[PDB]
Amino acid sequence: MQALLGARAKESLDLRAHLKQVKKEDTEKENREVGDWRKNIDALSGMEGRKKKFES
Amino acid sequence: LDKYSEALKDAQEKLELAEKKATDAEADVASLNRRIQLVEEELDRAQERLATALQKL
Repeated sequence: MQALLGARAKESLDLRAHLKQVKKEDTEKENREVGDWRKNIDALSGMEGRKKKFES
Repeated sequence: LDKYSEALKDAQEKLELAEKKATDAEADVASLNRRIQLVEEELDRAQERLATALQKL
């Protein structure tokens, strides 16, 4: 009896997991190449005197 | 007079340099406080977002 319902469930999960894998493949393939920068501030610390430019 | 004037140009130059050191050190007290608050804010936010992530967990 249950062959048709089994096949229907199988095809449903197959298509869903298919779309899912189409996503997760290139998801995991590139998941560290997507980093960012540090954004540090100088805080005017590395100068031991007056600047050479006109602003100081 | 030359000795006081010179002692002064030197106390005054050392002062401009000490004041500069203070200005720059202060520029950095402030740049550090900005970074500290930016990082403390990112930390508090990381912790707010953590508490949220944990709540969402």
